[PDB]
Amino acid sequence: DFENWTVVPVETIEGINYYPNCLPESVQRNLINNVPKELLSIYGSGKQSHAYLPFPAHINCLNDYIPSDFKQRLWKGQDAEAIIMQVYNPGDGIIPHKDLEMFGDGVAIFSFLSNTTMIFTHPELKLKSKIRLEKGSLLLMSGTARYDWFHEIPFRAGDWVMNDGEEKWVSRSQRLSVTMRRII
Ligand SMILES: O=C(O)CCC(=O)C(=O)O
Ligand SMILES: [Fe+3]
Repeated sequence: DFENWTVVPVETIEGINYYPNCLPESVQRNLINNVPKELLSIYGSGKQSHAYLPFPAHINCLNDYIPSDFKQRLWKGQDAEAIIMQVYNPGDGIIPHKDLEMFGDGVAIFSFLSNTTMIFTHPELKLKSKIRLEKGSLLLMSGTARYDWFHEIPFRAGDWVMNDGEEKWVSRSQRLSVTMRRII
């Protein structure tokens, strides 16, 4: 598949900003301790959970780790209004998509528990790009990244990851994302 396509660096995609080790461990633990225990079930397919403001502190504090320059530029200096928490047990993913127009520009994703791989697709350009979303990271998607490209998480139970010159198949563990957006 995709023999007509090129894989380019994620840096070539305007409006993708990635911040490894954005959340202190203390913040990650406080959030995870405070999610309903049913949400983190290891069995079958990961569950999801919509939350609407006012958010409790263990969520709401995530607003503080979204860079101010992003919120000013796109969110009117304000904080997130809609939040979705999604669990991914090994083998879970999401098909390529662009986020719904009801949200307008600037999407923040916080990652918890374990690492995964997200793939960006531009069918008109015939390009792919990939980013490793690590535990504790923040991904901001806006502009070209958010309107021009699709994103997905492949449905599989590991990812090939290149590190220190070697490539290994890193098994997936349970992963939780928190996606923070505004309604336009
Ligand atoms: O959970 C993720 O990392 C991606 C979620 C997503 O793409 C979405 O909420 O539209
Ligand atoms: Fe999305």
